[PDB]
Amino acid sequence: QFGRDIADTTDAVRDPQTLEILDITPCSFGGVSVITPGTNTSNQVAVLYQ
Amino acid sequence: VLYENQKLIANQFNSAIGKIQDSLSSTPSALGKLQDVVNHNAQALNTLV
Repeated sequence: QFGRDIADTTDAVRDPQTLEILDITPCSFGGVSVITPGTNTSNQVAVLYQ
Repeated sequence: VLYENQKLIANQFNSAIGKIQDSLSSTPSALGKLQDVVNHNAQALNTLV
């Protein structure tokens, strides 16, 4: 009915309606860091997605 | 004792370079530290998984 990997997580599932096989991949995730200079100089910032 | 047998010591150095290039990957246990530090973190991360 389904399958796992070395991570012991369900990364492959089979829908019981049809005979196809559907992969399982998580959507976008990760931390965020803000690039900025010293606050005494300027307030301009940059956004970095990890 | 270098300018008098420069050709001999040059040939010896080239032979040493060739034999260390041949024996760098002669055994799988030569690069033990890099493989160990790869495994000790990869297996720990996977065990945390």
